[PDB]
Amino acid sequence: VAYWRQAGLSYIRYSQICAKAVRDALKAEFKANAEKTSGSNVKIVKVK
Amino acid sequence: GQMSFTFASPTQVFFNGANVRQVDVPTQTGAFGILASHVPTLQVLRPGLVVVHAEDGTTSKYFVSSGSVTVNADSSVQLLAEEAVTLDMLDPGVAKANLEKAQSELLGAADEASRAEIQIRIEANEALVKAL
Amino acid sequence: KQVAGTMKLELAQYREVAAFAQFGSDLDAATQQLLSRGVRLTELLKQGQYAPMAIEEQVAVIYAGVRGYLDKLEPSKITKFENAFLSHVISQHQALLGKIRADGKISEETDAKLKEIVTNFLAGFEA
Amino acid sequence: SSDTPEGVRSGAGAVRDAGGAFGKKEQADEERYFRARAREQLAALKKHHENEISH
Amino acid sequence: DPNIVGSEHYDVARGVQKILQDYKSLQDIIAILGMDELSEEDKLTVSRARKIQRFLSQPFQVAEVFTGHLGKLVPLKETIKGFQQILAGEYDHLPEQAFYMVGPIEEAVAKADKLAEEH
Amino acid sequence: ATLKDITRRLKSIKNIQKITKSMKMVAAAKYARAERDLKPARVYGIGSLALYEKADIKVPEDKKKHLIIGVSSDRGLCGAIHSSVAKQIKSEVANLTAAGKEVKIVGVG
Repeated sequence: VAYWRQAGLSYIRYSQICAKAVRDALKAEFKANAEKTSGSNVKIVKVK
Repeated sequence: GQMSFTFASPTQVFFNGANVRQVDVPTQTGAFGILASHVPTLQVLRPGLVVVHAEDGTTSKYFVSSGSVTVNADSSVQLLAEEAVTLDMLDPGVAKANLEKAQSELLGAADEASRAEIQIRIEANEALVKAL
Repeated sequence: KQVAGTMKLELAQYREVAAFAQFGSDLDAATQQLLSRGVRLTELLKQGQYAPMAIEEQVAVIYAGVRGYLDKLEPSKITKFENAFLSHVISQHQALLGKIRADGKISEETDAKLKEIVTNFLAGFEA
Repeated sequence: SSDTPEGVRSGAGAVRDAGGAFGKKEQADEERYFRARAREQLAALKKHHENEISH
Repeated sequence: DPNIVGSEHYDVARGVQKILQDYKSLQDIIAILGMDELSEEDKLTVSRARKIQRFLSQPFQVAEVFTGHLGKLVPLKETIKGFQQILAGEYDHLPEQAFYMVGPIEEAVAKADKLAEEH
Repeated sequence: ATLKDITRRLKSIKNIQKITKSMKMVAAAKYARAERDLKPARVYGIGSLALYEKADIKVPEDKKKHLIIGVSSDRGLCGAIHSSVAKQIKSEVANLTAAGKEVKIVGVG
């Protein structure tokens, strides 16, 4: 239990940020490998 | 002894299936050495380094974004990693200004969910600056 | 005869891969080359009505495309570059469009001089 | 019999020149796309027109 | 001829005919791959080409007993200007049913407002 | 079967012969990359299976709720990929909803 608990967040939310926080800290030579992940491909449409 | 050190990532497979001696695991509730009959524990990871110890002269250095251990009943630990990044491709100049940035935006959070999230962001950004 | 023997062959390799060009980016870098070079040479051969050309002037234009001095350009900028390359070489190089009209064959002493015209014009063009 | 000028060849856009069951499978497929973009675009018109006045 | 009709009339009517011959090479792909497989540049071609094809149609005055529409008579200076803009991209944000059976291009935006009010 | 009708039909299938022979050369490269990427991620799913060999866990008797997840693409023209998954899915919700558990499916793609 930590401060992200009792706040409304989870582990998958924790893993998306400290991936990007590492992946934005890279040099400007390996920027395309941060685009290799590119999680913004799947879309979401709801039934209602 | 008799320990298949598995370790990978979705992009490129790292040290895999090889008998390596000692592994460092960066974990909430601290770091703990894996010593050859280590007690099985399914704990997930925090940001930090893995300095893995083999008989090949000297140790290697890596960096796990958010990983998971599953050390099994026998002597077989499997480590995973979303971003098992190498350290040398990191730029210190833009990396420092992020740490003072988010602390400057702490009191602009009018809700209670994001106020933990900026506390997550400085902890991830404090994790690299001790490392580098 | 010297320049079209490299040109008729390379506009023939474009015809075999001419189907791939419609929906293609996931191909090999060699097949993506024949789609590149073959569409520059097609843009050279366009020509307006009632404008015949002298023979040694056509050996200037075709020497630019087939040798490699047009790959770094945009395909609507090919039919502009040819018209700007000709008016520079008629006026400021008229002494070298009579050294082909007399000798007939491109010697190496002219094959090394047109290299210093096209590359020294490809710099100061895109403006 | 295609590697000869005497042997006959085909044109571009001849599938819809026949009138078969691929020329119909394509004439209807285009209406099932460009009828539903016609009300993504239609809905946005009220806002776009207002926006022009704004700036 | 670029010496009788002018070099603006000529550059337009040799781009209308060039985008309509670009259409037919895509219609053989649509019959197999379907419409939602194409890339985002080739989708832009089919939409303008169907906008141009519908804009070439025009209600004659002698179709006032057949269709019930009203007749147009477009001057030449507006004909060149209207088609010049669909090729540019300045009407990429409209439905195709605006362009069917109008006169000048300013009547093809007075229909896309009536379709959005009666929605 | 006149001379015009035979020609226009024969001209059509000469088009369809080119398009499908190009479309094989496009999808021969996509498979050739998608053969390469899978063997790195083959060892990723080695680890999660190795969890269940040393610790043999099963669904013991009965649940109150349930999930069914089924993956696919959005693209057609692949033969028997999508109906080899939907007909598997209807072969289990008929097998379920008699032991009393509530099922709710999610389909990605």
